[PDB]
Parts: sequence; C-alpha cells; structure tokens
Amino acid sequence: TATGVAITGSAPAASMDATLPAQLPISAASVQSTFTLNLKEIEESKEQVT
Amino acid sequence: PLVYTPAVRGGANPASGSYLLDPQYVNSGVDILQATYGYNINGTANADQLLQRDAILAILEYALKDTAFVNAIQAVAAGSGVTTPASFVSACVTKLT
Amino acid sequence: AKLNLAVLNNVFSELLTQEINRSATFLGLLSKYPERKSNIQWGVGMGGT
Repeated sequence: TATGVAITGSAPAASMDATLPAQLPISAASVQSTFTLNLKEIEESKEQVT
Repeated sequence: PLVYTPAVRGGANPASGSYLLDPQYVNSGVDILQATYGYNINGTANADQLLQRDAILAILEYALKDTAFVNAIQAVAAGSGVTTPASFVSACVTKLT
Repeated sequence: AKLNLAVLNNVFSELLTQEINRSATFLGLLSKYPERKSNIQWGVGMGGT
C-alpha cells in the first residue's frame, strides 16, 4: 500500500507483497487397458487371414 | 464541537509555514481579497491557540465570502452608537455573547 | 513407502508468476516537470470590455 501522509508527518504502516503455492497432485489414478489373447489364435491367424 | 479543516483543496497544512488563502470575492460582487496566513512565529501554541486559530480561518474562508454574514455585519455598522471603529468591534461582541 | 514417508522435502519450481496490474499508463505521457516552489500561480484572462 502507498497511502498519503503530510510532509512533517510520521512514517506509515508496514506493507509487503505476498506469494501463494499451487500443490496440484499427481499420484491418484492410472488409465489402463487389457486384451488377453490366447496362444493358438496367434498361430492360426497367420494363415487364416489374407 | 467543531470539525474545521483548511478550506483550500490540496494545501491544508503547509510544510513551508505559509498557508496561502485562495482568492475569493467578497461583496458578493466586486472585490477580490487574496490573503495569506503565516503560522507559528512567536512560539507555537498553548492549546487555546489551536482553537482561536480554528475560528480565525473560519471567519476568513467561509464568512466574508458569504452574502448573509456581510449584511449582518452591515446592520451593526448602522447602529446609532457605532462610530470610531474600535466601538464597532466592541458592539458586535455584545451581540456575540 | 514407509521409509521415505516423513523425510520428504518440498522443492518448489522456479515458476513464480505475477498476477497483478501495476500499470501507470496515464502518468507515462503527462510531460513531467520539476517544481521547487510552494504553489504555481498563473493568470487566466476573462474579459469584460
């Protein structure tokens, strides 16, 4: 703050800026997927598919 | 019970010590005034002299500009026992008590 | 992590962002001057002839 005081007056009150944090968490969850293919299907679909 | 402030806008309590009265127009017509006012020159004050000064500037900023105070100080000067104007200033004191 | 559970430290990034409008735009074009005197006195002319 910058207030108005007289010339032959005392000093004003104290004043100083302020800074603030953010904290924004990154450990809660996980986007995932599964598909579970067999072991014969990966062999027979190398000839059955054009 | 009075809350007077010096009536010029940005020059209320000067650090130079010379409070300059703004020019004002006194008969409601025709005359300019142009005063100044020097502060503490033979001491400072004894807490009555902050209050008499509080009314000297009141009778000088607001009263001589006014068009009804000057008519009431005119009607004192038309009294039938008011001559040699040190009896003029003592006849309005008996009014003001 | 029970070991590294209370021996953690906060290591704020170098990303301070200013979020205030301290702009003196009209003061920046008024053609400033010094004045070491009590008060400026100039004279305005009306007329009346």
